Amino acid sequence: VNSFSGYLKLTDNVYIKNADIVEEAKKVKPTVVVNAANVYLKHGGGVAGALNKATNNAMQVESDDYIATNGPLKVGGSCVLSGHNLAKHCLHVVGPNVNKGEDIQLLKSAYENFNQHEVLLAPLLSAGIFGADPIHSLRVCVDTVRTNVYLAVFDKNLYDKLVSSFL
Ligand SMILES: O=C1CC[C@@H](c2cccs2)N1Nc1ncnc2[nH]cc(I)c12
Repeated sequence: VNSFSGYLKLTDNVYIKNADIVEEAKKVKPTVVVNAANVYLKHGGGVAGALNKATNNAMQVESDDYIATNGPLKVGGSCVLSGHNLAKHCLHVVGPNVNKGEDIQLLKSAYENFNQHEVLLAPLLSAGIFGADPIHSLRVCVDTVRTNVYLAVFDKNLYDKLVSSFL
């Protein structure tokens, strides 16, 4: 039993909810919140901009030190950093950004990072300003993640379409 509330169960291990991931993280304080990161960990907009804002820019400060030491992530890759006031840990995962021409096949590799964590609160990777089809992203998530994932979908209209169209 865990503290997530109000989720629709899609499969044995995948759950979904219309919610703001920032507000969901602040309420649940999960072990892992997933960020929709880019390879430079520049958290300017979308989910990343919102999560970083909620940490009062501490996420960005930590991230800049990480990049200075380690260099950029790979598309499809991830790193574990602090969750600050939102979670114990933040798993920064880089899905392909279609608006940059990145290969959508890398979306499966991105979701594979979730399997290193027993339970996660997460957005749909590569959705929103990353330009991929959120219905497809949900399909890849369900077919790739085997650990327990709680998906937060900010847009109510999108959430209803994802549920209604889910096979
Ligand atoms: O609703 C969706 C569907 C795809 C995804 C993205 C689209 C472009 C970049 S990410 N998204 N965003 C969010 N999901 C949950 N909480 C959130 N808080 C702030 C935001 I913005 C946000």
